Amino acid sequence: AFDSTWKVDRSENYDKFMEKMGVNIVKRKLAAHDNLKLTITQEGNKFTVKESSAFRNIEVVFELGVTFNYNLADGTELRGTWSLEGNKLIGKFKRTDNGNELNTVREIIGDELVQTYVYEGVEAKRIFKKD
Repeated sequence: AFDSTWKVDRSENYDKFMEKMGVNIVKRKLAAHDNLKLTITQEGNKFTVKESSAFRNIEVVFELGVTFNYNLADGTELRGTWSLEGNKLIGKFKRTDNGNELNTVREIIGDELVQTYVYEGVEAKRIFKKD
């Protein structure tokens, strides 16, 4: 099926990681308690990845090997690509303030939508579940 509401189940080094997005303390004092999700809904070989948080709902559409903008609610810019291979996604992003890459990655296992993030270094993981 892989077309669903998902929502955050767990997260790990998620504040460590946000600290190292060069977010700032008080973002985190709510990231603490903001949570994160998807409404994912693939279509003809494409991905409507409606990704969202207490910060703000983001529509992140892509069709396969496509580049685009993404922006935090605080006031940050970030752009990235996505593509689909072996029923799992491989994505990548980059600040344009720092000037660094971030390396996201999505996958649907266990009727559960894992994600994982890498900021210059720092592997976070986040795991989601259906709804």
